Amino acid sequence: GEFEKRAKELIERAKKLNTRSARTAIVFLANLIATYKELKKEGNEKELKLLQQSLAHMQALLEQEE
Amino acid sequence: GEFEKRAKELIERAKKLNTRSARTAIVFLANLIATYKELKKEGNEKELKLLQQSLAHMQALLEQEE
Ligand code: NA
Repeated sequence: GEFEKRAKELIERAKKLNTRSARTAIVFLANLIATYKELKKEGNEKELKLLQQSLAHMQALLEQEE
Repeated sequence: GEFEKRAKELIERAKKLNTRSARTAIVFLANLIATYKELKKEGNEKELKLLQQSLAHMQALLEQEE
């Protein structure tokens, strides 16, 4: 999975805070996975990098939270 | 609006990318507005700050694209 696996690890990790904000991050990260799978089929590497960056920003918001 | 108008500023710039990844940022930006308005009515202010931070990461992710 690579991108998906780190996002799902963030989905799990965030799922244990059970708040409103976090249920907004979970929905978003789920959408990043779905968008990532399509952009990989499309071969759009600039946007794949863009989403990888978004994944590393969400990790630094949900690392400080927990 | 404080949070909302800047989120709308990020929505505006994301729409001028006309990319698949930007429609995920816009969708997510609308969800942040709705979630922000919600807990703002509760006075749950620790989470409003967290959403403010997520908006400022979104602001620094969309800045490379243009
Ligand atoms: Na979203």
